[PDB]
Amino acid sequence: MSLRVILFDLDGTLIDSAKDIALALEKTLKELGLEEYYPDNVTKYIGGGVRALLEKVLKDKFREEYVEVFRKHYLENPVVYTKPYPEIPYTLEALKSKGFKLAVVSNKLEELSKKILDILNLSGYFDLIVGGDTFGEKKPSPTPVLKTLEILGEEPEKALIVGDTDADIEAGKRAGTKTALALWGYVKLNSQIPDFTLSRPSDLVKLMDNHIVEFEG
Repeated sequence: MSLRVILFDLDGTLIDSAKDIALALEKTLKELGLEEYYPDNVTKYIGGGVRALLEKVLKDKFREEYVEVFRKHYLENPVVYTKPYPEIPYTLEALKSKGFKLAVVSNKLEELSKKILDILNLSGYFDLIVGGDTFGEKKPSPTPVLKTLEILGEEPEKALIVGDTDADIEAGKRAGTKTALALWGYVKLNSQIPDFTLSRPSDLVKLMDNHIVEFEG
């Protein structure tokens, strides 16, 4: 299978950010006096963006302006506990040296995505970092995948989308790309069937070693 470009979700795929999301949520509920809403398992709410997170956490108490509040607090501490998943740096290095173009596409705010990857020193691996706002937060799926690919000059059929959520896989399928599930992330059950299922990041590199995936000059 011949490919040229690999696009990664961020939270729960490249980075283990749940503790820093929890820290921002905490500061958010304190600001807003909504402490009793802090949930028992925050990682259950990670994946769909800050908006989806606050909507499931606050239910009837949700207000659109709270998104800005959360983001403000997350920006005051983008990296405290957050780290790349084990084998992430290794895996990016391997892919890039085989010649793949790499990009990040996620729901996280672009500014925050770039700040986090700078602090973790991963920015270098990526040809393009794309966040929920980059092409407009209101755009329907899979526009961000498509537009990222158009920027990179590459076709969908030559791209692989890696993410831990069924929504990542579903966007790959709408765009007509190949898809891979990242099982090391936050999602405990999945109903999408991707081309590939990865239990650890270095598994990407094994598929390359077996010529199961090859880089297309």
